[PDB]
Amino acid sequence: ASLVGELQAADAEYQNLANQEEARFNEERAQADAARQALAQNEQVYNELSQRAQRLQAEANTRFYKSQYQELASKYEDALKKLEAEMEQQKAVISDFEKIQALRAG
Repeated sequence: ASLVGELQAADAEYQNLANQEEARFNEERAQADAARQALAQNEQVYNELSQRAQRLQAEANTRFYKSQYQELASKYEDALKKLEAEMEQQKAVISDFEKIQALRAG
């Protein structure tokens, strides 16, 4: 027979939970925005490196240093794959956030 206490307890919790949930949302958004920018950088770098890599592998055959060309071309090919994977994670952080933002509303 102390119903008045339990309610003020539930309110305390409710005030906090509401603040923590909102803080988390903002953090998750902060991260998605960062990813949006980071992705734009990799978007451009991937371009030249991808451009460079096709060039190397194109000249390579008639270069005096064919081997060194084919070797460096291969080194870019691997770095390109690694970057391509990193970009996929970024796109995922962004999208995943948008989906959550979307459904957390309508």
